[PDB]
Amino acid sequence: TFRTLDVDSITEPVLTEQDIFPIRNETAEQVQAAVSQLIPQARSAIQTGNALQGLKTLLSYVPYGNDVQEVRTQYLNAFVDVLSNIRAADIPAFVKECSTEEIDNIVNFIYRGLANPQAYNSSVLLNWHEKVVEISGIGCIVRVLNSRPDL
Amino acid sequence: MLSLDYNNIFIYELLTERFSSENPSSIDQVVTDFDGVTFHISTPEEKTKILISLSMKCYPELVNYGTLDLLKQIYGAYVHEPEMGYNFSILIDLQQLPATDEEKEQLAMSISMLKRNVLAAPFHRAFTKQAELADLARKDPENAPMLDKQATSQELMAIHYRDEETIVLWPEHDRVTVVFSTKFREETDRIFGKVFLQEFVDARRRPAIQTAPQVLFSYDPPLEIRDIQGIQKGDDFGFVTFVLFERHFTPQNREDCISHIQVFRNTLHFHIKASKAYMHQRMRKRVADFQKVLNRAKPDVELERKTATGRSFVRA
Amino acid sequence: MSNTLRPYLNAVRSTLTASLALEEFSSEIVERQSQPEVEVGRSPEILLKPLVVSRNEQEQCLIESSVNSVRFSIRIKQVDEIERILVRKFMQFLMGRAESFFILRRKPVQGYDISFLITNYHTEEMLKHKLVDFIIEFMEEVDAEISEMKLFLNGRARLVAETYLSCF
Amino acid sequence: ASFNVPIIMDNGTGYSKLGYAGNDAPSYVFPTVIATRSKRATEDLDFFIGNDALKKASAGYSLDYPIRHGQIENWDHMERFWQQSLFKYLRCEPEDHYFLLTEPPLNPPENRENTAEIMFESFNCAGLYIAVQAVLALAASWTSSKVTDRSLTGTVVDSGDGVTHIIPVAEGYVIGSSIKTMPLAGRDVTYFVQSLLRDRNEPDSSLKTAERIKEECCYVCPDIVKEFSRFDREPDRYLKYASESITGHSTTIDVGFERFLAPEIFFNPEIASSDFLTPLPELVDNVVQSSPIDVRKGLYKNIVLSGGSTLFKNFGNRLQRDLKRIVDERIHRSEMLSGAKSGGVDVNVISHKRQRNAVWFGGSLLAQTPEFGSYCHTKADYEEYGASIARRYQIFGNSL
Amino acid sequence: TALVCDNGSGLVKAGFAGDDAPRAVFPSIVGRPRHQGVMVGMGQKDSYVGDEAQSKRGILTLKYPIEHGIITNWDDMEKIWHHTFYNELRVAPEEHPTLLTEAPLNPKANREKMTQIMFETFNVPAMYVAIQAVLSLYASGRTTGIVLDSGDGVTHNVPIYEGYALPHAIMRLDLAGRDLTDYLMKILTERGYSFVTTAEREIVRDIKEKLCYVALDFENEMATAASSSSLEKSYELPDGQVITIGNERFRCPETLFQPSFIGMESAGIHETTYNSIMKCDIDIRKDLYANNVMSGGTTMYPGIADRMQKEITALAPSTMKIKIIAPPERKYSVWIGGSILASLSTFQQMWITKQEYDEAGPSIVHRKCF
Amino acid sequence: TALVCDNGSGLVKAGFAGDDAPRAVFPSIVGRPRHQGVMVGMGQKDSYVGDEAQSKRGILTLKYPIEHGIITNWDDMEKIWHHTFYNELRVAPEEHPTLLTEAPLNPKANREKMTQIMFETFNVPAMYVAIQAVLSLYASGRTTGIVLDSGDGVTHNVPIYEGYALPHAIMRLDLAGRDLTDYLMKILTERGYSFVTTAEREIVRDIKEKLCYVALDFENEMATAASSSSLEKSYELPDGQVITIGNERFRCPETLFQPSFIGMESAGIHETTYNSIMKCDIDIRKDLYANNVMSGGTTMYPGIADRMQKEITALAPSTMKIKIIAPPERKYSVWIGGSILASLSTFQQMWITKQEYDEAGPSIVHRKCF
Ligand SMILES: Nc1ncnc2c1ncn2[C@@H]1O[C@H](COP(=O)(O)OP(=O)(O)O)[C@@H](O)[C@H]1O
Ligand SMILES: Nc1ncnc2c1ncn2[C@@H]1O[C@H](COP(=O)(O)OP(=O)(O)O)[C@@H](O)[C@H]1O
Ligand SMILES: Nc1ncnc2c1ncn2[C@@H]1O[C@H](COP(=O)(O)OP(=O)(O)O)[C@@H](O)[C@H]1O
Ligand SMILES: [Mg+2]
Ligand SMILES: [Mg+2]
Ligand SMILES: [Mg+2]
Repeated sequence: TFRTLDVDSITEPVLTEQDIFPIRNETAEQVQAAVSQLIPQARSAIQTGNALQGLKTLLSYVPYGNDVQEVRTQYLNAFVDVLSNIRAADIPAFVKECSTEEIDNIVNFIYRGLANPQAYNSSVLLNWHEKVVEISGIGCIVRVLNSRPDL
Repeated sequence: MLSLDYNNIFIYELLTERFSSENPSSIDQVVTDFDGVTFHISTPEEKTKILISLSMKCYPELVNYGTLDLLKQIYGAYVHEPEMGYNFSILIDLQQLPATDEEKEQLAMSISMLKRNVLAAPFHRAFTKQAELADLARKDPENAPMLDKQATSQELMAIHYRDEETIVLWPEHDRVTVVFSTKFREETDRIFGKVFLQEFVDARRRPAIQTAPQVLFSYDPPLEIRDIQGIQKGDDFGFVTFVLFERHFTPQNREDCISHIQVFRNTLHFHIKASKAYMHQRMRKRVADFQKVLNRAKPDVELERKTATGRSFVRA
Repeated sequence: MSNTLRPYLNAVRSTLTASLALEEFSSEIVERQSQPEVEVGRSPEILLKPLVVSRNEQEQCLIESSVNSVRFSIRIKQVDEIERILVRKFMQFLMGRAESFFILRRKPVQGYDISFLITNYHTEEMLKHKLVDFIIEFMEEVDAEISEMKLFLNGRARLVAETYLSCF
Repeated sequence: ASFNVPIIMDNGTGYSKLGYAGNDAPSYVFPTVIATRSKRATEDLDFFIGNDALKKASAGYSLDYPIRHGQIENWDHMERFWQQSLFKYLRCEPEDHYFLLTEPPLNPPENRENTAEIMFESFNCAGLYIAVQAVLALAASWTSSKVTDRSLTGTVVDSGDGVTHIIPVAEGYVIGSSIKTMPLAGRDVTYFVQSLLRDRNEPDSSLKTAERIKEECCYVCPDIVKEFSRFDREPDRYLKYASESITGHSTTIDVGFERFLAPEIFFNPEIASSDFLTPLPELVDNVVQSSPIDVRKGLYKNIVLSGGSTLFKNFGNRLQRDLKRIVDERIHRSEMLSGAKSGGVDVNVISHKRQRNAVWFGGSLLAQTPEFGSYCHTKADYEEYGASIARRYQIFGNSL
Repeated sequence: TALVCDNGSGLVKAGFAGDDAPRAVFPSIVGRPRHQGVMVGMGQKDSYVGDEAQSKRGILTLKYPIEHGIITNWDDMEKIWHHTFYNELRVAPEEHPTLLTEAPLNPKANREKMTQIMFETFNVPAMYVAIQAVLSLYASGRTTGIVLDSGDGVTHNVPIYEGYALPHAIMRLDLAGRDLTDYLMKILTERGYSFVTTAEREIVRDIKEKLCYVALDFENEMATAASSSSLEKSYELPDGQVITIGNERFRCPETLFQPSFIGMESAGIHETTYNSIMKCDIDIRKDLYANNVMSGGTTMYPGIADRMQKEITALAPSTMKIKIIAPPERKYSVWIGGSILASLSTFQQMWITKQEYDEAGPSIVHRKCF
Repeated sequence: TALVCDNGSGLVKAGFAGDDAPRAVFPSIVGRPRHQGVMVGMGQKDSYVGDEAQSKRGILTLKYPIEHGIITNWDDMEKIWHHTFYNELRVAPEEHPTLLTEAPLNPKANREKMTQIMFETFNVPAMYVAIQAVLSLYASGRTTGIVLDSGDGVTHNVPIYEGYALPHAIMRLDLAGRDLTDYLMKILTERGYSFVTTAEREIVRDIKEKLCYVALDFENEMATAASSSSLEKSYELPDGQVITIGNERFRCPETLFQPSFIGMESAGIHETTYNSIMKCDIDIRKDLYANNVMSGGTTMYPGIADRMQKEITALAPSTMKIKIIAPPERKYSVWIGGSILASLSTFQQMWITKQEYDEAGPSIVHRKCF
């Protein structure tokens, strides 16, 4: 019977996410190289005990795209490993000196971490969430709700 | 109910009616019971004569343990040829009844009690043989250990009385032990049944009920049943053991003890069901507590005055 | 209850309260009608990205959000088979009352134990800070509610054991 | 399916009829009532049901009827009523047996959903059929179970304690668009008898005494102004009814015009109610005239009566004469326009030996069928889809 | 909404749930003519009720159907309830649930006939019978206290702790404002004035309601009145002649503190209150002493709260604060608290309903209204 | 961090390992309403536990699930454990390993059932059950001594030498604080004060804690109290009434030294302590006499360490020193020592883990714990 045939999907094509969010102006191998330069700096900053500078350097660029899940998950592995190695007393002094765009990137990537607890320690991500929202306010979560879907 | 009745309530009420009735009508009534048992009650030749017949999957095992002798002792002249598809049968003639309301009542009770009477013969065989072993052990206390060791294998009864329960029992000179090789196949009843079987065994460790049979539990079988055919140690069975000592089947107490031990797993099954109704009332009470946490999000406004049918009211 | 749950329920509270910036919005696909857009998904520009807050692999929130509606769904602690039965049935009594708890769904979304839909109309007609207080007070208490129900089940298993075993 | 006999439970507003498929009567017929209490918690174990609940009002239990106006409305009490039905009275294990349940044609999707979860999760039955109740009452009307005695077309008027509904069925199919319901049945005529005893200030107006005055003293007359006049003309029309009180002493009640005025509730529902106005003969006409034209002779030729509240003396004769009047006045309006006589239609209202419990006897006869286990929900369906499996209306047309 | 009918011994107080005060307040009286009805027509009636009886009283025998909180005449009580619904509130009782009230330790049959007449005469959809002192505690904004309620026919003490009543500690005393009116007739006779008829009993009730008061120390007031004009003052009868009274103004109310003035062998209202607190468990007594709640018209005397506090302070140990709560609206606190209760949402489940009465008979009240 | 509970017979002491004192200390009590709630919309609860049962006690019957260190009511013990986790410490029981605690010579079923409830009802990750007297040496900083532990339900002696317990020389006495409350209720009756209810027992427990002491020589103290009022003291009841107390102020605690006051045939705490030392091997006795440790609330009486040193000095040979270490924190020393033990790095392999329980059943506790 006719009632179940989807005509709308072919007679009125809906907006795509790239009609809402601008296309990435970098190729997949170009962003994969840019992150592969940063992950070794982020790992090295843990060994010198400077994990705060490990985050400040890792956070200087972020990968996005549905074509880059492998390097997005490698960047998230490094991000959660860096956040797990910062001492909990350093967080308030570091968060107040981040820009609004660095804060937006921190609260975005703690959200990607909280989505996968079998890989990532939620206990440190929730501690970071409490302190980032306490110091920078509710609007940083509002910017994550509104953020791009391929971050 | 906190406790199950031992007798079939339908057969009791029907016979209590027909034994009093001025004008008996015909009947043709198949009636279910627990443990896959079934009865047929009918008037197959006259409205005057009722045939009651029992069907029970373990009846051939029960005949090996002296069941026909006990059923002839209980039902006497009323015993009849078995009906087709039924294992035992009794014919009661409504013009041939006892002369008193109290003899009629205990006959209506006796016929309603028929599932626990057919199933009582292995327990009477164990109780009467324990009295022989008790007298021999009272004769020579140093020979008694060998009598108990041979009676543990030579005088053992096993009844595969339903496909997920084996009742195993034997006499020794001071006891009857009975093991329920017991299981719940329905998964929520297996989960609640673990709590019921655990708290059952822990109850017997408390001071208030030390007068009860000793109870033991496991999920391998008790040593003396491990090689009984159809017992199996990996097959999700638990094994509830009751040790009845001489005080639990004293002559004032034998028939109540038999009635009450046979219904063990039926009371546990029934209470695993009735516990869900309890959990559901426990739940909906705190659904009504969580209402009060949402009601504080309703902003306060006066409703217009309404009559009991909900029609608007125009006063005050 | 909130010492162990405090970091988690603070992240849930903060992001549920950010997510409830709701508005009246009529359908772009149907005329003279409005629908909770998170529940239909037919126009993606007015959907906000779905956010997961999590304490544990077993204890999780999904927050799905839109111009006129939030869907909030939770996985709750079920560390044994008694709790799996007790939780499932408690959520079924709670979702069976959903007309009187106006922000409940009648069914959970698949892989979640209970779910909530807060629409534009609920933020207009109810105190929305008391809606997020009800969500977090539900998440704070449900583990204590369910553990107390398995105490009542233990207590009944003792009632029938002592009643049975005392009439030999 | 299992080879064990299906279990039949007709849970009415007044009475529950419980039994096994293929028996010559229900095993139990008792009120759909629960007696409930109003350091371990056991007050949900302490209840009673049926005849044993009526004995408990003097022991301080609160009695309630969990079914009112045909519909279950207290699921705590209906779950406890079913567990006590299954484990005390029917003395059965749900895991071994398939069940036939019943409810009114109108009944909410919510009720069949709530019924399925109690049956499959509380009790864990092997399978469940929730039957359309008066469709079973058609099958109880047969002279025998043999296929040559079947009459698969007929209107069925079911009138129990809580609701009366008129169902058209043709060739075995229920014409769900044409169902009519009147919210008045055997309980509303008891409340009317009770109200009339109470208006005369009679020594007893307890509900049992008003009930017993329906069963014994009441009947259906032709016309209440002629019958009020007959209660002037003839003196032995007033009866005297002997009743025994709750505290155990005798009383005598004069019973008068409620003998005819109380069964008139079906033929003039403006006596009972502000909210329902159409009398039963006009309501049966509305069922057959909304029904397809080719089945109208069959639906008038076989108007089956069902449920205890159709048993009033002269009830089927009043329905037949008043419906024959409506039907022939409509046919004669057409003969008088056309100038030619019709063949007419015979209106037959059928009272039969199984009329008191026709839903249970039909449920027994239909659950005996070799195919029955294929029409049930099996618990394996419920393990996949849950209580939503029972939610869709069987009798009415569904969208989607 | 629901009706609240505080049908007390002396005044009927009636109105709607959620209203600030009762909108019907009238004498609990039926009057019947005692003289030769000679003029034909004239708008005459077989009997009169409430304010109509009170205004015609010079030609009527007046009688209350309720005495000591018990209905003695059900035919006249139906006449009063009819007057509440149809004349005074102007409602169909078949459209409204009714909250009724009675004193504790009443006959069981009073509750039964009261539920029967409400369902069978007035055809009510639902009803409840509340204990009057439990209602008066809602009107206090309290969930613990001891309520001393005294009306026209009965005085009672009910102690409640955190919403639990202690029913063993409940006290009743069949002495209240009608006994004080009868005693005021007996002592007015000593100064020169005889009041004898049921109509003259309403004049001396009106004297009691505005001349009488409670002395803080009775023997000092009695000596002050015996030695000065200063306690004496006057009242004007319907006939325009003047009554002067002195120690009769405080001797009448002192009967609540000294019941032996009317020949009773009982503790006064202060010591009955203390005996009720001392029947309660030892931990609750401190919060009962801090929450003595006064109610009913017989608590409306000037000085009675100051006297009650003085008397209970002498009985209790000095180590704690006795507090007497005597609101200016305590004339109506039972009705006020009934209008609170009848407007609560859990109470909507506590009503006896028509269907539930029809299934159970009038005994339903004993297993639902406590 | 681990949890640690002394589920004492009278108080729960609960908290986290490595903290200096219990986070939660509350009555080991469940209370249930004895009266009917007449007031609608009140916060009525099915039962109350701990400080909320103690606060509401005037309307509750109060029960202790533990009697003589044995859990007699498992439902009320589960209510208390649920209250420790979700209300008092407000942590989920699955998150922290829990050190529970027990008296020696208990029923083996008590410890198995406690183990089964923690792993299957509260789903704890790991747990242990320590002996209360072993923990009292950890708190005292000892590895040698004899601990006299006396709580609410049981008094016990455990001798330990250089970390080895001597389980044949362990003594139990089912006489401690509750038996002294029972006896003080009995001997209060002879001065004319009646304490009967479960709530009046809690007032008498408070009288015992506030006013009782141990008399260094009982017959000189009895002669002193017979000679003058100088030994008498006063207590004020919650009613504001005052009771005065004299020889029954020290004749109550003497039941520890004279168990025949409560009619039981046994040695007093000094003779069970000496008999425990004399059951030990002869070389260790000389060090046990110098290291008598006192613990638990029934060792808190003024003068008890002086009485105890006097009596042990009369029993023991005069050639060597008797020293008794009764520290001011000894009321919590079992919990303090449990916090030390559960905090040791060398203890972390000694827990029973959930994975190790469900391959062995609850009898695992008899081979992992002493
Ligand atoms: N002989 C009779 N005459 C009239 N009404 C009767 C008669 N016998 C029973 N009833 C009435 O029939 C009703 C019960 O019918 P039933 O079919 O069992 O109702 P239900 O299924 O809805 O519970 C009751 O009102 C009962 O009093
Ligand atoms: N101001 C007052 N001073 C003294 N007595 C009063 C006063 N007002 C009312 N009363 C008395 O109180 C009684 C009526 O009180 P009420 O509470 O309405 O009693 P009830 O409820 O029992 O009918 C009458 O005896 C009346 O005279
Ligand atoms: N200061 C005190 N003086 C005398 N007895 C005390 C004192 N403090 C507490 N108690 C008694 O000791 C009990 C509590 O001691 P505790 O060591 O905590 O016992 P438990 O471990 O058995 O709960 C109290 O209930 C009371 O009987
Ligand atoms: Mg019916
Ligand atoms: Mg009054
Ligand atoms: Mg202790």
